[PDB]
Amino acid sequence: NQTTSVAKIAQYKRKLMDLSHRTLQVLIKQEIQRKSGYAIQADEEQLRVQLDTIQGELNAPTQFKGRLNELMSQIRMQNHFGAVRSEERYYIDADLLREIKQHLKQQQEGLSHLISIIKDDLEDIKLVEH
Amino acid sequence: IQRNTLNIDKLKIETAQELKNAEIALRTQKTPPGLQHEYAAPADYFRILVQQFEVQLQQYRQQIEELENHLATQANNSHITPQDLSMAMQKIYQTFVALAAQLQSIHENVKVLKEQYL
Amino acid sequence: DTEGFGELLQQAEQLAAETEGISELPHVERNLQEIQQAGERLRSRTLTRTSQETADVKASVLLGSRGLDISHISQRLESLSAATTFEPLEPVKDTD
Amino acid sequence: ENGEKITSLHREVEKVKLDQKRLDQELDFILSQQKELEDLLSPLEELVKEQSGTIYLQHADEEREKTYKLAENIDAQLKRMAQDLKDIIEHLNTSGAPADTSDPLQQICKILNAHMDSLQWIDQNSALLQRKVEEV
Amino acid sequence: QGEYGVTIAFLRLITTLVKGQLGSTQSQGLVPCVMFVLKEMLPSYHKWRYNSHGVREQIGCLILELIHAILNLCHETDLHSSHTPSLQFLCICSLAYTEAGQTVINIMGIGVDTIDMVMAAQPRSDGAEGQGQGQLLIKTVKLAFSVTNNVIRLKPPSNVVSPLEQALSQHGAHGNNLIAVLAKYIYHKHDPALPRLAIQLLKRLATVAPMSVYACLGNDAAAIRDAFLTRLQSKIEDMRIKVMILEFLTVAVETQPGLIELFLNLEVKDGSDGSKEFSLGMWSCLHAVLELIDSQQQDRYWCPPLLHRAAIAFLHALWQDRRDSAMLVLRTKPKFWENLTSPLFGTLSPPSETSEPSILETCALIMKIICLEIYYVVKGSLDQSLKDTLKKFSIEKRFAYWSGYVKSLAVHVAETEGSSCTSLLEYQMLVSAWRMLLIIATTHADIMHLTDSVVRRQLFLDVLDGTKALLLVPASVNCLRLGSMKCTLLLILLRQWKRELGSVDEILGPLTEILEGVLQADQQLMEKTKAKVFSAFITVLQMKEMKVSDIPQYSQLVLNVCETLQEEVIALFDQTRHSLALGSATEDKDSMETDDCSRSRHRDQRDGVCVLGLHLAKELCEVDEDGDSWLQVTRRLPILPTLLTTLEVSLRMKQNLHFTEATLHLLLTLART
Amino acid sequence: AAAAGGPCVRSSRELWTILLGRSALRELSQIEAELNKHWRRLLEGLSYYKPPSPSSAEKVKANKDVASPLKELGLRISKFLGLDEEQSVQLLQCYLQEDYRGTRDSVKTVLQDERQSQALILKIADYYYEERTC
Repeated sequence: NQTTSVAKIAQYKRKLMDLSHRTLQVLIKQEIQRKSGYAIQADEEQLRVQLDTIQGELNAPTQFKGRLNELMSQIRMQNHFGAVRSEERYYIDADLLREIKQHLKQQQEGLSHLISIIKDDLEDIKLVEH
Repeated sequence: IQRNTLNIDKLKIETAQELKNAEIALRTQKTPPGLQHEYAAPADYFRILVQQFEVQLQQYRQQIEELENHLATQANNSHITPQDLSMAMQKIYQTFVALAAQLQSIHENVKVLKEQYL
Repeated sequence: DTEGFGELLQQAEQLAAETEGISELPHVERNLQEIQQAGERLRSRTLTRTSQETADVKASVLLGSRGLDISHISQRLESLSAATTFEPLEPVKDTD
Repeated sequence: ENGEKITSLHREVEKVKLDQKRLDQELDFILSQQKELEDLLSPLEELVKEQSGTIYLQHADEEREKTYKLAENIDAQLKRMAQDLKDIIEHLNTSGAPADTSDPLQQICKILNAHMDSLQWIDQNSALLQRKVEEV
Repeated sequence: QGEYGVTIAFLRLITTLVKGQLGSTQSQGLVPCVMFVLKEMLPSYHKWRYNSHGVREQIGCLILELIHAILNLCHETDLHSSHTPSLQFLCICSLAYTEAGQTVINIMGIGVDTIDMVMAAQPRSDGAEGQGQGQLLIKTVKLAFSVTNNVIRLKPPSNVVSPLEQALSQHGAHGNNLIAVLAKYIYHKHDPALPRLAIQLLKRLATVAPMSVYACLGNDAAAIRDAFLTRLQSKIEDMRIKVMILEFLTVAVETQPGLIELFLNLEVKDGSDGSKEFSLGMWSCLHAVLELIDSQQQDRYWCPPLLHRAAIAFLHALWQDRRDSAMLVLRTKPKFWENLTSPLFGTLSPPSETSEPSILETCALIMKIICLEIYYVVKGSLDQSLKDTLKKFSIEKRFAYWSGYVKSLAVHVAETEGSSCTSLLEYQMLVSAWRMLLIIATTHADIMHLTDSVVRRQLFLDVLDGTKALLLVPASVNCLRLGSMKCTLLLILLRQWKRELGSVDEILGPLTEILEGVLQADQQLMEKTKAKVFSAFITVLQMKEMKVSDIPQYSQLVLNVCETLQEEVIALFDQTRHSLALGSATEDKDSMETDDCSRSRHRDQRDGVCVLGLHLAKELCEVDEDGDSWLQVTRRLPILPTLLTTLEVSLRMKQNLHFTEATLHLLLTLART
Repeated sequence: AAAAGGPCVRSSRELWTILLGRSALRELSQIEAELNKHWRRLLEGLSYYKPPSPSSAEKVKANKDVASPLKELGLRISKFLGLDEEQSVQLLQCYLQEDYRGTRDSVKTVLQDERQSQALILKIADYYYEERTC
């Protein structure tokens, strides 16, 4: 049922994406229709200057779209050669592993207390704010 | 199941703000044209949408720069040693002790505010 | 015994996933030298708010209120940085 | 001992068998909200198609359609670049893992990542709580 | 005025005076004229007034003809005279380190669409020598690429990127990406010299730029690929464009990963068994490489050998640099190994005729691909068309043909040192490839079908004579280097075939002649050869019981070995005495880096000339039944006192263990008589 | 198009590049063959390129081997250049083999963005003028 909820969520996020794009395609046309026959306004040239700037960074060959294709190149090469590097299996003693498990446990139980205190304090302070 | 909770109430907030976006389209169409110039809300929506694009582009720049940190060091990584592991445990523990010491120095101020106000 | 780290990892993924202010995008499984750097890139911000002259003291007050000594865990983390575990010199490998 | 352990474990189970039943009710509530959003949009989508027969008459109409269509293009590039980044991160994490997850070293290194995440949340939320202690 | 009649005359004058100083010391006399052109004229002439169109373009053309003349001066290398910088070096440094370089960049940055537009504007149909403004602009831009391609070739090796090399990789935030403009010259059809000089610069940015050439093409990258592929396929294209495209793709295997994926264009499929099938997709470069090597089209279109060479060099890099997703998709092609190996079934002219060196490289590179495939594809999964191709190579006796050729080619090199023998690098490549093929043909003899002991005995004797000819030229660093490489092969063949070399008499003579030439040559180069020759003699003496009657010139062989041992044991003695004067070295136990020089040679190694000389002296003492032949050599040399004095220090220090034991072994053999 | 083995009808600029000796072609017989093949274009001159016709328009519509957006742009090129509908679809295919500085699939979006479709018609006019010149 947990796995079925993950599948419901992954359907409903994709359905919100459809509906939000449809709201945007309605509002865009209603605004073009609302301002039709009027000159460009200061709000509207500001909106355009921000959109032209954003479209600049999205097209720039050393911003996002260049880097994302180079990351995908690097990962493919590293995986193609990494599967031919030669495992040096450091066997670690069962009792050094027993101590490392206890260290990580006490540190994780400690982290859990800090993550309590920050949530506890962040609802107490909301009760002074009201 | 708790990982479904946080994904559901996020999607509920997302869906409730998109219902509120589409109410601006329903109100704009219902407003007579002789008053449609008094209804700022479509321009407030487009300004907020651009501010959301500007924040998303900072987040998507950071994750590319964190991925380029990760691959630039993973390209040199040739084994894990026991020394890399001990020095990772030691550094995370020293960061844990330092952050517990900071949190004490905030949690005591939270108590002093609490005993001043309730 | 045989009850390994995967039980503790299952609780580690919980402590992260109950602190996730869920993003639009996933997180990266950092390699061990990014983990060493992420620790020190964070401690170098904590130690511009708290002086190390009081750090382990205030941490021991806060976590001692929950039953943790920091001194025994530090002296263990010193033995876990002196413990020269052994060298498995036998595996035949390679293609060159 | 086994009697009280089993009697605890069945209470532990029936709690989670209520929490899942909260999530199915909230999911099918979100489905109702997304259905209302669609029956609100669908009449607007058609009335705006009829009004799309209006003839543009100034260069200010042309440049205005281009401005608002640039936002529709940026939306359809950002919501793509999110999936393009997501496939990069999901392919990185699923190839940085050697083929035996029963290994203690992989299990320790993944514990140390989630500890580093826990600490990066503790840094950020201590740096939020202290600001509220500076705002009262 | 805006008019340049004296400037046009001056640039022609200085260009003629520089072109007239090929062969005199007066080159310093033009430095102020050349520096004035590089500093005052070159960075400024685009900022000047002009009254007439194309004059700016002719001034730039004449400045770049002067610079291209200076950058193609030869040096006759008198390595021993003056502290004065050459006119070429001053030009290189001025272009690498100043605005003079950025001007040559701005001229390459004009772009092909601007040339195409100027040629479309011209009121003419220019005859082939007519200096119309677009053909003049093509001359200026070709000269700019040619200047940059000479500056980057003639810069001394240094760990520093010059501002010229940096400004060839930098992204000007409000400018065209220069690498994308350099690559867009692939669209230029009106002169096939322009795209070649652009691709020749891209082949060097691929080996020196700190950023991916693929990212620097961005949204153009796939269209630029589709254009490069269309010219590589085109049956009317300049062959030298196809060679420069293939060699740019060779370097893209070596250094440009995302660019070689883009050009490989592998279309993946889901296998029924969870395996990823790969296939040659509609824009794979390998479709054109597979047409160029097809014998069943070479009977119809003569593929000229420098182009077959370039197609095979690209295939060699894909095997060197383990591009297995491409190699799998080539291993699955019908006739791949039949067509690929077809030049190894040819017949070459002798080395004393003008053979085309591209064919010698082609055969050397095919041999390297066969070596890499048989090394990686561990005794099983190798292709069946390759398995019967290696069998065909054995049945046609091609082992004995290529044996006789790599023998005569090594004699011809020893017969032509002292002339300026131009093809020596390709000769070294073929000798290197034949060495690699034969060491794999002993260890994988079952797969190579190399199981005839008569053919193995010929391969050994042709490697022996073919080593002797290169080690009897003690003045030639080239012959010594090739001879020490073949002596490494000879020693492997000797030990792996020490049951089929059924006579010893034929081996001892040429090994003494090899030793005596290896004693006439440099001690520091030939240490790593003296050891191989002593190791060969030990292995040969170990094959058969022999007497002093049976070893050619035994009393000189024992002398040559004893005199070499007295070099080695004195050098070991003082090495062990300087470690007794330099107190406290540290245990510097981390340094995981690879093969460079000058860290000191420990002479106490099992492979050391000293230690192999002691064991050779032992095997030679076990042949002199009364000891009277050896005692006539040690009645000359003080070698016993020398060995004992070094043994005495080695024992006191607990140093030199292999020498200490080998000395006691020689003494224990001597104590028998 | 480049997967159907039809006899591609060379540009006059490909022929020009060959007769200039700037190609790799060195066989007398290959220049003889391409001259005996094309001398009628050299004798038809500019009149090798012809005005629009309802018969050419009907063939272009009825042809199955040309994808619709290349017919629909070819008929726009025909009106814009005063050119025969079959020759306009040929000229478009020559430009999309010789000088289109994009991928075979950016051709899809350049046939869907009307501002890019108009910019492509103008580059094909300059290509028509180099063809007539050649």
